[PDB]
Amino acid sequence: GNKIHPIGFRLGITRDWESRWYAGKKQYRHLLLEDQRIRGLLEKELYSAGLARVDIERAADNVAVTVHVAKPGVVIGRGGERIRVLREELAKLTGKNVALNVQEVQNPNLSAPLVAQRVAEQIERRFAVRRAIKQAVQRVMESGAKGAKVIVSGRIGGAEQARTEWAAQGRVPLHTLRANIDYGFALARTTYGVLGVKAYIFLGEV
Amino acid sequence: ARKALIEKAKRTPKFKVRAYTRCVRCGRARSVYRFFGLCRICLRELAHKGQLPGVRKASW
RNA sequence: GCGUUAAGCGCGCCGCCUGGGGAGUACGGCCGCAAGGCUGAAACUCAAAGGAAUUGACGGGGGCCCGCACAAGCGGUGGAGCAUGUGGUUUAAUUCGAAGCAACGCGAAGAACCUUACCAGGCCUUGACAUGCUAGGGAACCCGGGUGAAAGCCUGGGGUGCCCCGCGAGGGGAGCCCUAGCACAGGUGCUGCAUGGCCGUCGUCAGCUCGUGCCGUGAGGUGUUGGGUUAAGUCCCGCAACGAGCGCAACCCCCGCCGUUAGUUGCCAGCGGUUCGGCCGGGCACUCUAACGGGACUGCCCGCGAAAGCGGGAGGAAGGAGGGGACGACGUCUGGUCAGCAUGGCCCUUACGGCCUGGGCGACACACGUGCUACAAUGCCCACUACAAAGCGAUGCCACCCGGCAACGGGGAGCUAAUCGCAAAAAGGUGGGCCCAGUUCGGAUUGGGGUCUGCAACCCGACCCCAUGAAGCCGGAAUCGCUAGUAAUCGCGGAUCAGCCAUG
Ligand SMILES: [Mg+2]
Ligand SMILES: [Mg+2]
Ligand SMILES: [Mg+2]
Ligand SMILES: [Mg+2]
Ligand SMILES: [Mg+2]
Ligand SMILES: [Mg+2]
Ligand SMILES: [Mg+2]
Ligand SMILES: [Mg+2]
Ligand SMILES: [Mg+2]
Ligand SMILES: [Mg+2]
Ligand SMILES: [Mg+2]
Ligand SMILES: [Mg+2]
Ligand SMILES: [Mg+2]
Ligand SMILES: [Zn+2]
Repeated sequence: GNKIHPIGFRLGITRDWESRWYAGKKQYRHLLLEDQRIRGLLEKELYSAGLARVDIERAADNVAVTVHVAKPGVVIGRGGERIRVLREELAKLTGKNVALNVQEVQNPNLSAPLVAQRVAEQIERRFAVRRAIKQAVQRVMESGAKGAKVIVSGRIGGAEQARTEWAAQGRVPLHTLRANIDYGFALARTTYGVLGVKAYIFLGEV
Repeated sequence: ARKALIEKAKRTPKFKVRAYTRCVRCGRARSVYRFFGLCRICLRELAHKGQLPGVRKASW
């Protein structure tokens, strides 16, 4: 057990807060809680799309919600009827009355959370783990970026023994509180147990 | 965190002195913080994922 | 490894081998004075016995080298009273986990009920919770009564609108309630040697590797070794290697000097008024406030060195990483946790599900761990009086008055808070008392009264007051922390939290 979360270790600099807004004292908790709820819905729904991150800004009964996807068309929908149900379904949950934006992902092949879920899926589809991995890695590696690295839990293949798979190219400096490394964790339910998927992606500098 | 034991949200306590915090994610009612309402675990995590505004990693 | 002292190239001749163990044993024969010797099997049995070399680990092997690791030194623990954890004892239960360092005030930043998962007793079963099905009555929901510790069981009356069709009675039908059957909830019920997740730990140790090339049949080695230097695989020079990655460093935070910005903090510092409490006028200078930014780089001089780097000096707030954080490599241990959460398999589903009251998690004659308070005059008591930082506060912090010895009650102002309150900081300083004695040291235990919180404080609360005033006169073997603003010592704050066993 080691290696702090590269994100939170960088929250001060090269990386920000998924929920930026103020309050406190007697609202925070209630308000904060409110966030887990949305993120709750957006995640169980906009999956097949590529939920990458969920920014949530606030200014008193006026939330933001800016879902990050790779295939925004799925979030949107036919002509945009589904961004009507979600946007509306979100209210039946929070009467705060908020909007909902959707920013496409510039080559999801560079979004940790995605580079992982990608892998995740493959695993659940019973795909050689060692490959999906080496595969994903090269992808990132091959789509710009100066460094990538994917890690997969144990039971790789339903092995009776809890193993670990590696693979990783370029530079990936988790200690350099400046590097600006994207992180992401994909869980992998499976007939033989649960497998965790970690993906780091290193982009430029500042 | 037996779902049943998660009945703190059952206002009706018969005697307020019977109410108790409970985690709002783990249920882990052991060591919770009022400000956030998070089982000390279900807090260090979110605080890392960055889903806890201004909750910066302390340091001095 | 051998290499014209061949284990090379050849020829002549001789001896000898043909898996290990049984065996150089049994038997036969020859030989010996004898001990024995030479020749020398098999049954049986095992899949090996074995040779050289590679990586690594290990050595009561060696050289080098770090870390309060040892030493030097200061304080302490092991003794006692108590507090807290743990074992053993024990209990109807004293739920469970954690165990050498890397368990033992650890999960539990808060067990009187709750929490609580244990125990007894009473009690409910589609259930305290989620989606959905079939038959039926009535449906939302609100308010009384009986038995009861509570739960719950039994039961009584107000009251249905909503859409469609129908003169209307009335019928159909959606959300819901209830009985019954079902899919199923639920399970802190086993398994962390099925797992994710997160953490501990060797280690903040200085290391672990990769590409290409070169060496080698090969495993692999080389680079990563060597000399020097470094906090460091940090840097220099060397070298069949040349590089590069993860780590080291730097980037980031707080403390050190300084400037810019900003002054409802701050000040007779400069000025006049004063109920001389900076109170008002006023001004942002200083203090502070919080943002940005400058600033040390062995850059500078001397000297040792090939170089790195090292000794010293100077200017400077600061010097050779200025102090401290945050940051913990490839991997180790089948390290911890299925009781935070997640999840594979197994198991329970008139019950390992759930509610309730009471009890238990708090006992002891025992042991240990981690602590507090002492055993005293480099002290202890009383009066007076001085300097701090960092946090906290609306379903809260509470000035101020009166009451009570007091805990505290009753009244009650200000504050959503740099500019009101918690607050007196204590050790300290000033006067004085005690005078070496279990003694104005020590506060345990216990009796009695009393306040508060809380539905309730017997099992189990804190606190105030009187009385009692114990063990204790500095700790056996053994053992711990600390190299500075540290150790030691003195208070103040917070989280959880009604209160509180925080001496953590
Ligand atoms: Mg659960
Ligand atoms: Mg012989
Ligand atoms: Mg014979
Ligand atoms: Mg031999
Ligand atoms: Mg050998
Ligand atoms: Mg030291
Ligand atoms: Mg010593
Ligand atoms: Mg003792
Ligand atoms: Mg140095
Ligand atoms: Mg170091
Ligand atoms: Mg570092
Ligand atoms: Mg084990
Ligand atoms: Mg206990
Ligand atoms: Zn939680």
